[PDB]
Amino acid sequence: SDPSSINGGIVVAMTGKDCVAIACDLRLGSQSLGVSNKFEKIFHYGHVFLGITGLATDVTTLNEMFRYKTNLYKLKEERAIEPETFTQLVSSSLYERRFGPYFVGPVVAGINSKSGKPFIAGFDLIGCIDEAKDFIVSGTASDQLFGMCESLYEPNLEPEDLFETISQALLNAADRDALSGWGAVVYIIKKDEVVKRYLKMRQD
Amino acid sequence: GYDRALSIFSPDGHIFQVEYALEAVKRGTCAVGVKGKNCVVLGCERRSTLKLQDTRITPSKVSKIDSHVVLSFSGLNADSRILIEKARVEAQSHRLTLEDPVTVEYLTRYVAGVQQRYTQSGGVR
Amino acid sequence: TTIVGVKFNNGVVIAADTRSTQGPIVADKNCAKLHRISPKIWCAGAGTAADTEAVTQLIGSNIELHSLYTSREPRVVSALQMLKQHLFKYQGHIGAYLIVAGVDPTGSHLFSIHAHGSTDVGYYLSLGSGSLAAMAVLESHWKQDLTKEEAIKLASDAIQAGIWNDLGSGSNVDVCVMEIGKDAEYLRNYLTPNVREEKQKSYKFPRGTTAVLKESIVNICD
Amino acid sequence: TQQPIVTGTSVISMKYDNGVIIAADNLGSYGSLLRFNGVERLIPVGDNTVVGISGDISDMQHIERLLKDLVTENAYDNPLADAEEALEPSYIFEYLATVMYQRRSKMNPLWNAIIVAGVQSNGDQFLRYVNLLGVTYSSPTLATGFGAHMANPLLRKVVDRESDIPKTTVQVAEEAIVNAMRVLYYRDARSSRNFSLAIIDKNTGLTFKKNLQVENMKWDFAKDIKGYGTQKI
Amino acid sequence: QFNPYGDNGGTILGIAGEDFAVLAGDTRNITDYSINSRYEPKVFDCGDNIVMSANGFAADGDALVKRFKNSVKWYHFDHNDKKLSINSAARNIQHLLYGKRFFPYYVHTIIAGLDEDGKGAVYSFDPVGSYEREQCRAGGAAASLIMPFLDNQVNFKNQYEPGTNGKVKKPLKYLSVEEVIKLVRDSFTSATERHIQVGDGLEILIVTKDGVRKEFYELKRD
Amino acid sequence: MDIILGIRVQDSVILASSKAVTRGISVLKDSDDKTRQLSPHTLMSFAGEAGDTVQFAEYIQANIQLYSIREDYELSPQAVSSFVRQELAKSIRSRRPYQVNVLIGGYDKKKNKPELYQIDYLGTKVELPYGAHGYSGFYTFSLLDHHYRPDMTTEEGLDLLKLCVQELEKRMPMDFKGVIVKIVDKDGIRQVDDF
Amino acid sequence: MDIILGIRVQDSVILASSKAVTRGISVLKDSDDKTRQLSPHTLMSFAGEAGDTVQFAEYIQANIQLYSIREDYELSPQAVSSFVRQELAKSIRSRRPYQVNVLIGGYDKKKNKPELYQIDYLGTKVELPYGAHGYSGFYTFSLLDHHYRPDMTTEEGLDLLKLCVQELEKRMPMDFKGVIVKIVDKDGIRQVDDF
Amino acid sequence: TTTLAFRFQGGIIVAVDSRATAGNWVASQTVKKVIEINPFLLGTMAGGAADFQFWETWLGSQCRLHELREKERISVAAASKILSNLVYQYKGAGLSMGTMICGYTRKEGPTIYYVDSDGTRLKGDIFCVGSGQTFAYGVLDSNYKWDLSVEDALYLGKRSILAAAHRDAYSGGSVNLYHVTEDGWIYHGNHDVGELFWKVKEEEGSFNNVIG
Amino acid sequence: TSIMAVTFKDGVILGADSRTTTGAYIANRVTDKLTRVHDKIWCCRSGSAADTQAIADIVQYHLELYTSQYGTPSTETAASVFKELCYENKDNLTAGIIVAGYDDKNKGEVYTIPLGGSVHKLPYAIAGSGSTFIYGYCDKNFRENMSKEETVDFIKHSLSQAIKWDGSSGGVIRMVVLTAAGVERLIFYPDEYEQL
Ligand SMILES: *[C@@](C)(CO)[C@](*)(O)[C@H](CC(C)C)NC(=O)[C@H](Cc1ccccc1)NC(=O)[C@H](CC(C)C)NC(=O)[C@H](CCc1ccccc1)NC(=O)CN1CCOCC1
Ligand SMILES: *[C@@](C)(CO)[C@](*)(O)[C@H](CC(C)C)NC(=O)[C@H](Cc1ccccc1)NC(=O)[C@H](CC(C)C)NC(=O)[C@H](CCc1ccccc1)NC(=O)CN1CCOCC1
Ligand SMILES: *[C@@](C)(CO)[C@](*)(O)[C@H](CC(C)C)NC(=O)[C@H](Cc1ccccc1)NC(=O)[C@H](CC(C)C)NC(=O)[C@H](CCc1ccccc1)NC(=O)CN1CCOCC1
Ligand SMILES: [Cl-]
Ligand SMILES: [Mg+2]
Ligand SMILES: [Mg+2]
Repeated sequence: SDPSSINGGIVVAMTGKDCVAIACDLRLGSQSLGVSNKFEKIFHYGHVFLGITGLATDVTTLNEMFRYKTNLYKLKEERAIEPETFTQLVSSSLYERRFGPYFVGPVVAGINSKSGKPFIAGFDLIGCIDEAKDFIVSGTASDQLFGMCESLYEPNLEPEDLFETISQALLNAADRDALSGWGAVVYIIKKDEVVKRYLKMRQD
Repeated sequence: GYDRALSIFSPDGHIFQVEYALEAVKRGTCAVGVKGKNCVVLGCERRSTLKLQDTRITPSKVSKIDSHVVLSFSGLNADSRILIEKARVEAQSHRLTLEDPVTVEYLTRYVAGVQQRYTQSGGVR
Repeated sequence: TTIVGVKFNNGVVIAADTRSTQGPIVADKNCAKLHRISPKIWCAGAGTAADTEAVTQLIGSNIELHSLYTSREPRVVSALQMLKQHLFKYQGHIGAYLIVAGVDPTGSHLFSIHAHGSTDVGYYLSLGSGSLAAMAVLESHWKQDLTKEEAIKLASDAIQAGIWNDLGSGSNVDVCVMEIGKDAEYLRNYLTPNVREEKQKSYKFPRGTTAVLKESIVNICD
Repeated sequence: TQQPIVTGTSVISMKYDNGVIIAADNLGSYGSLLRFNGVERLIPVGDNTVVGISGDISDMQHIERLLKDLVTENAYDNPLADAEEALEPSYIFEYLATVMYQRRSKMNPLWNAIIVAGVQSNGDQFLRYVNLLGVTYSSPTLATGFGAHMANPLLRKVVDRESDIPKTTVQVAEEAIVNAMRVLYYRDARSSRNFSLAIIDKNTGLTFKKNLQVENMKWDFAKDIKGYGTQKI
Repeated sequence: QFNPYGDNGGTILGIAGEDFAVLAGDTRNITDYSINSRYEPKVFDCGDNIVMSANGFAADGDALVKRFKNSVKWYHFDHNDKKLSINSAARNIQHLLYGKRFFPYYVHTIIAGLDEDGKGAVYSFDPVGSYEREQCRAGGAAASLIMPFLDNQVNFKNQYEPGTNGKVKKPLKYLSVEEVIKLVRDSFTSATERHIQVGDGLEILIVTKDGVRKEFYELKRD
Repeated sequence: MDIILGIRVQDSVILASSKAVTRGISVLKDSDDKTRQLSPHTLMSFAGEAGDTVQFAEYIQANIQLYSIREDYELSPQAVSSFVRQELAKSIRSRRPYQVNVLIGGYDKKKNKPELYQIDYLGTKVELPYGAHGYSGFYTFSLLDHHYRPDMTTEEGLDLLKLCVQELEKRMPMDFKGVIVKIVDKDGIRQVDDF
Repeated sequence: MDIILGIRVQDSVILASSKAVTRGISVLKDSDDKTRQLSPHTLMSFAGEAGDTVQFAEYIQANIQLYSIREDYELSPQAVSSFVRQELAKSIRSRRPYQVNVLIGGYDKKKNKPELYQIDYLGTKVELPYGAHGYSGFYTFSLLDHHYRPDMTTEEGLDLLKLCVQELEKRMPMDFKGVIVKIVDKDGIRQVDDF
Repeated sequence: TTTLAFRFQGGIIVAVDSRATAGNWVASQTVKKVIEINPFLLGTMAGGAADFQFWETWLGSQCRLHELREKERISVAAASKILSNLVYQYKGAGLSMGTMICGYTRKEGPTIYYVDSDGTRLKGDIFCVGSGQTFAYGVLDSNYKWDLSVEDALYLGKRSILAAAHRDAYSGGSVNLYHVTEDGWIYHGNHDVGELFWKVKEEEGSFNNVIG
Repeated sequence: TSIMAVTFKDGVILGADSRTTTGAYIANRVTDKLTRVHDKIWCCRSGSAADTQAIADIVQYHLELYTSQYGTPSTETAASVFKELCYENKDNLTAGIIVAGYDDKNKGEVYTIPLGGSVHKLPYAIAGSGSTFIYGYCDKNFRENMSKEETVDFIKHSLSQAIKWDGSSGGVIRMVVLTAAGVERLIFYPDEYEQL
C-alpha cells in the first residue's frame, strides 16, 4: 500500500546540442501482476512534452487536467505554452493539492520556440521544481536511472548520439527494477521535428 | 553417575567381562536357526525341570520385532528384554523416517551396535 | 541543507549550500535556496523544498501588493510577521525553516523563522541539517563590527563547514549581500569547490547500438 | 535492554605531530538535571593511554574497574610489565572493543561511546573510537555526541587529512580543543563550563590537566538583542 | 528500546577479469548525517590470495572478516598448510553467516580472487549466507546506482551490434586490468555525485597470481 | 463477487462473470448476474465490496441512459469508459470510496470495432484484448498470452473462455458456481444460456 | 485440510475426509487422503494446521503400532482414543501445541460394537453417533439430527453421508474437491473407491 | 520465483527461472534454483535463498551418508522426509521454503515430493511453486497430457516458466531445464528470456498483447 | 526556561534566562523572553516559543485597541486577555506565562498563568522548567516591600541557581524593571552570576 510503487514505471529526460530527449517504459501492473504493456507515460501539449510516473490513475487524471489547462491557455493567450511557463503551471497545480497530493513524479521536456534553448525539469509529488542542465529521472527505478545517467551522460550530444545514451540509460535501469519495463518509448525533439522510437527490450 | 570401566583389557589382550558374558550365553537354553529356500525357521529349547508352568502367559522365547522380523536368543532372559524393546522402537522409528520397514541386516546391525556400546561404556556390563 | 545569515557594518549577508536530497540520493546538485521576497529583502530556506518556495512566493506576492498599496518600500518585519502567522496557522505542517534578511527605511535586519511559527533575532544565525557545523564556525570566528568582506568570508566559511561535514549539505555556496543605500547583489555560485573531475572514459555509444522496433514522425503543429 | 540514567556528554580528541590530545567535561547529567559536577570522564591507563568515555556513568565506572583490573592482570608473572610488555593503547582498545561488541550481541550493552587516545611504543599516535554497538573507527579527529556535530568541523580545519598531522604543533592543537569546548558550552544543553584535558606526547609523555574552565566568552552582544521581531525596547 | 543494528553506509564493488580480479570500496564511514572517518578501510587481504569486504553494519562487518581471517589460519593448521581455494572460502563464509541465521550479520559480503584454473573470481553473499559466483557485483548503499551501469559496460547488456537490426548481440569479452580500473573509478565518482553516504576516498585491491596490489584515489569530500 | 473476465475478439467482446454470492460460511446465491447494460451496445461487469458494486453499476447505468434520452444518441464505448473512470477517480479521494472494479465491453458502431476496457477502483483505465479483475488474472492472463490470437471468431473466443473457466475451477480455492457469459457485438447484447 | 466427517451405524463406522490441499490461491492437490490406520480395526482422520496434522497422525500411528508388536494384541478403540486425547492434552500447554483435530473410528472386537470418537486440538474427547470438525458441523449436525437412526445399515449410512456432502458442496464457500470415504467394521478397514 | 516439476510418460520434467529479488530490486538474473543432490536426485528452490541453499545442500550430505551406511541410494520419499522433518523442527522460527524433491529409484519409479517450511509434505504428479506459480499452472494444466513426448514435455516446462517470467514481476532472467529418466537426470541448458521470448513469440505466434 | 516576576516597594521586576532549546541543542543562547504587551505591562514567556509569541502578539494587539478606545488598561485586564486565549485554546497550546505590570493606583502586580489557563495573582511568581529547583530558595528568601537593589539580588541569585541545576536554562539573565520612573532593562552575564 505505497501509492507510488503499486503500478510501477519510469521516465527519463536528457538535453543535447540544440535538442532534448524524453523516454519512458510501457509497463502498468498491480504490484506483482503485469497488466498492460501499452501504457505510455509521456504526453504533449503543443511542443511541450510531459512525462508522468507514479500512481496510474493520477497520471491519467493529470494528463487530462493539463490538456484542459493548456487548451484554455492557448485560446486566451493566442499562442502555444512554453516549457518554462508550463513548468510553473505544473508546480502551481501540484501544490494546490499540498495536503492531499497526486502521487506522481512528473517531468517536463521541450524546446523554447522563441529562444531555441533546450529545457528540462522534474518535480516531486507536491510540486517542487527541479531544473537541470543535463538530465532528469523519475519512477520506481530512479536510483538505477541516476546511476546510469550520471556515468553515461556527456554534454552537447547530437540528436542521433543522444538517442543511444538515453535509451541505454533507460533499458539497463529498467532491467534492474521488477516494476519497470515491458517495452519502452523514446522521443527525440529538435526545433521543428520530433521523432518517436519504440525500443526492443527484454519482456520479463 | 556410576562411571567405573568394568569392561577393560587384560595383559593377554582379552576383555574378560565380554568373555564371561559369552559363558552366560553358553549356560542359556539352546536356540537354533535354519533358513531354507523360501523360509527361515527358529527352534528353541525349553528346560523340563520346570513343571506346573503356565505356558499361556510365560514369555515366549521367540519375539516379533516387527511384522516381518523375529528375534530369538540364548543367555540371560532379563537382558534380552532390553535388546528386544530397543529393537522394536528402532523398527517403528525407521518406518517413520524412511517410510519403509527395516531390513534384517539393518535391524541386526542396530542390535549389534547396542551390544557393542555396552562393552566400552562406563558403569555398565 | 546548510543556511546562514550574518550582520555587518552597513547591512546584512546571507548564504546557502546548493544540495537537494531525496532520502540518501542527491536530487539536485545546484539548486537555489536563496529567494527574493522583495528587491532588498531576501530569504534563505531549509526543510521541505516545496514549502519554502511556496511560502516565500506567497508572502513575496502579498508584500509587492502591500508595497504598491502603501507607496512604500517593504520592511523586513512585515515579511517576518506575514510568514510567522502563516506558518503558525498550519501548526508546523508547512515545513519551512527560513532565515529572513534585508534592508529597508528602518535599517538592516536579520531574523530566522521555524515551521511552527517562532521567530528569533540575532547578529549571526544558522538553520538546516548542517546548522551545527555552521554554528560551530560562527561561534568561533564571529565578532562585533564586521566589514562587508569579513562577513561574506565568515558566512561562506560557515556554509563550507556544512558542505564538508554534513551529508545533508554539499556542492556550491550561494551568497546574497544586502547593504544599506545600495542595490542587493545576488552572488549565485559564489564558490564552486566541488567540480567533478574528468571521467576516465567516454561512454559515447556506436550509432545503432540500441535495438529499435518502430519509428514515426510526431506531429506538434496544428 | 537498558536505558541510560546518569549520563556524560561529548568527548573530543585529535592528533598532532608528536602525539594526541583528548578532553571531556566534568558533568554527570540526570536527564535535564545537571546532577553531579565532580565527575572525571578521562581515565588514564599507565603513562601512555587515556580512555575518554561518554554515556551512562554507572557503565563508565564498570569500565574503569575493568581497566584497573587489566593493569593488575598484566603485571602478573611479567618482569617487563613496566617496559617491553607494558599495556599498549592498541591492546586496551581492542579489549574494550571486544567487550562492547559482546555486550551488544547479548542484547545488554554498555551504554557508552568511548575514545581511546594514546601513543604506541614505536612512537605512533593512536586514536580510535568504539560505542555501545561495537562500531569502531579511527580518524585524525574524533568526537562523541554533540562533539561529533560541532567539534569535528572545527578540529578538521586544523587537521583535515593525514598529511596535516606533522604540520600541527601541540600549541595549535590544544588551542583548537579548548575552543571546541567553549563552543560546546554555548550550544550543548547538557554540558558544563568545567572540564579535563589530557595530552599524550611521545617525548614529554602523559600530561593530565584538571579543573580547566571555559573562558574568553562572547556574551556582550546579548544586551542589544530585544524581543523577537518588532519590539524596540 | 535498544536497537543492536546500525548503518555505516559506504559501497563496494567487485569485478573479475581473465587472469585477475579487483575488489574496490570507498573509505567513508558514516552514521546518520555525520562522517565518522574519511579513511576507514573495509577491503582486506585475508591471505591465500583472497580479498574480502563486508559492507553495511561495520561492527558485524569487522566481526565477520575477523572470523574468516581466523578460519583461514585454522585451515592451515588442520590441513597441512593447504591453500584455501576461493570456492572453499565461499562455502566456509556461508556457514559463518548462516550460523547466525536468527540474529544475522547485517552485511553485504563480497570476496574476490583467482579460482583453481587461475581465472578471476568474484563471489557475493547476502546477510544470511546465500552465495553466487559472478563476473560483476556492486554492494552497499550505492549498489542500485552502480550495478545497472556494470551490466551495461562489463556484461554488455542491452548492447547490440550496429546495423544487425538488433539481432546480433555485442560479443562478451574479458576486460584488461586498465579498462576495469577505469570502470571502477567512473562508477565511484558517479556514485559519489548522487549518493550522500559515498565519497572521501576510493581504495582498490587487485589480485593476480603475483599477489595483492593496492591503488588509492581521492573522491569528493562533500 | 470475485471472478470477472473479458475477451475482445475480431467482431465481438465476451464477458464472463461468476454466479456465486457468498456470505461468511454460506453461499447465499448461485445464479447472480454481475453485470448491467449501460446502452444497447455497451455492457459493464463488476466486482468488489458488497453493496458498493450494484449501487455503483446502477448509478452509472442511470447516467448513461439519461444521456441517451437527452441527445437521442448512443455514447461510444470509449466515451462511456472515460466517464466511468472519472467517477471512480473522484471516488477514490472521497470520504468513503466506491470499492468496485469493472470491465466495460462495447461495440463501437461508428468504427465497427469491439472494445474492452479494464478499470479498477482507483480509476485506472486500460484498453485490452483480454482482461480480468482480482485473483482471476493470476491464472487466465498467462493462459491467454499463449492461446489468444487477434483474428479469432466469437466461437473461438468462447472455447478460449471455457479453457479459462476450467483452469479456475481446477486451481481456485473457492467455489464460484460457474459463470454467466454475455456477448457484445454489432447486433447488441445477448446472453449464452448453456455454459 | 478442512472437512472431516464421521458416522457410526449399527455394525460399522464411516469416515469421510476432503481431498483438497489448498495453499494461498492455489489448490495444490485434489487426491489427498487425510487419514492413518492406527491398527487393523482403528482408523483416525485429521484436520488442522499444515504440517502438524500429518506429523501428529504418524506419531500416534507409530506408538499404537509399537504397542501392538510389544503385546501381540490390538488396543481397543476406547483405549486408543484415551491415549490420543492425553497426547493432545499434554500438547495444548506445550511451547508449541499441535493444532490438530481428529476423529477416531474403530470396531471393538471384544464388544462387537462400532465406536466413533471426536477429539479436538485441546484434548476434548466425546463419543458420538455422528461427528464433524470445523465448519462442516454447522451444516451436517442439523441434517443428521433429522435423518439419522441408530439401527441403520452401512449402505443407509453411505446414503446419509452422500446427503451431507451434497449439502456441503451446495453451501460451503470453498471447493474441497470431494471426499475419500472409508468404512471400519468387524472385517477391518476398506476404502470406497467410487464416491 | 517460479518453479515447476511434472511427471509424465517419459519421466520427470523440472523447470525453474533464475531471478532473485530484494523487494523491487532485481538482485540477480543468474541464480541456480535447482540443486544437483546426486546423479538421480534433484531439488528445486522457491523462497529464502540462504535457507534453500544451506539446507538442501545439507540434505545432499545426509543422502550421501545414507548410501555409505546402507550401501544403497536413498529413496525419494526418505530424502524428502529428512528435509520435511528438519524444517518441522524449525516451524515458527521463520524459515521460508517451498521445494520439490524430484528423482527416480527402482522401487518408487519417477517421484515428486512437495515440501515447504510449515511442514507440509505431498507426493504428486504436478506442482508449481513460487510467486509466479499460478501463471505457470495456467499454461501447464491447459496443455498437460500424460502421453507428452520428451521433446514436447521439455518445451511445455520451458514455455510455462516463460509465461510466468513474463507476467510475474518477481520472476525472470532465464529458464533452467532438467529431464529425469530411469538412468538419472539430464541437463537441458540455460535459456535466456531476453532471446527466448521473441523466439517463442515469432515461431509460436503467441504473446499478441506485446508490441511486436 | 527559568522565569520569574517579583513585586516590591517601588513596583515590579521581571526576570528570565536566555536559553532556547531543541532537545539538547541550544537554538538560541541570547533569547529575550521578557516581552512588552503595553508601555508598563510586560510578560515572561515559558513553554512553546511559537505559542507564547503568537499569544503575546495577539495580546499586544488587543491592548493597543483597548488603549485607543478606553485608555490605559489595568494589569488585571491584560492578564484576563492572556487567560482568555490560554484557557479557550488549552488543547492546542503549551504556554506558561507570567504577566507583570505597574499602575499608579495598584502599584506593582503579578499574575501567573499555568498550562490549564487558570489565573493566580501573587506577590511573586516563578515558572519554567528550572523553577522547580528554586521553590525552596525563593520561599525562604522572598520578603514583601523589598527595595529595588534587594529585589534585583533576589532575582539574580534565584535564576543563578535555576540555571546552575536546569540544563534547559542558561545564557544571560535578563531583567526588566517596572516603576513610576519608567522602564529599565538590565542584563547580567555568566562571569558575574555563576560565582555567586
Ligand atoms: C537540506 C539539503 C536537507 O534538508 C535542505 O534542508 C533542503 C532544503 C532545500 C532543497 C530547499 N531540503 C531538502 O532537499 C528536502 C529534504 C526533505 C525531504 C523530505 C521531507 C522533508 C525534507 N528535500 C525535499 O524536499 C525533496 C525535494 C525534491 C528533490 C523535489 N522532496 C522530497 O523528498 C519529497 C518530500 C515531499 C514531502 C511530502 C510530504 C511532507 C514533506 C515532504 N519526497 C519525495 O519526493 C518522495 N517520493 C518520491 C516518489 O514519489 C512520491 C514521493
Ligand atoms: C523468486 C525469485 C522471488 O520470489 C524466488 O522466490 C527466489 C528463490 C531463489 C532466490 C532461490 N527468492 C528470492 O529471491 C528471495 C526472496 C525472499 C527474500 C527474503 C525472504 C524470503 C524471500 N530473495 C532472497 O533471499 C535475497 C537473495 C538476494 C541475493 C539478495 N536475499 C535477501 O532478501 C536477504 C536475506 C533475507 C533475509 C532472510 C532472513 C533473515 C534476514 C534476511 N536480505 C537482503 O539482502 C536485505 N536487503 C538487501 C538490499 O539492502 C537492503 C536490505
Ligand atoms: C525552557 C527551555 C523550557 O520550558 C523555556 O520554556 C523555553 C521558552 C522560551 C524559548 C519562550 N522553551 C523552549 O525553548 C521550547 C521548549 C519546548 C520544546 C518543545 C515543546 C514545547 C516547549 N523550545 C521551542 O519551542 C523550540 C524553539 C525552536 C527551536 C526555535 N521549538 C521546538 O523545539 C519545536 C517545537 C515543536 C513543538 C512541540 C510541541 C508543541 C509546540 C511545538 N520542536 C521540534 O522542532 C522538535 N524537533 C524535531 C526534530 O528533532 C529535534 C526535535
Ligand atoms: Cl522566543
Ligand atoms: Mg517478469
Ligand atoms: Mg556534505
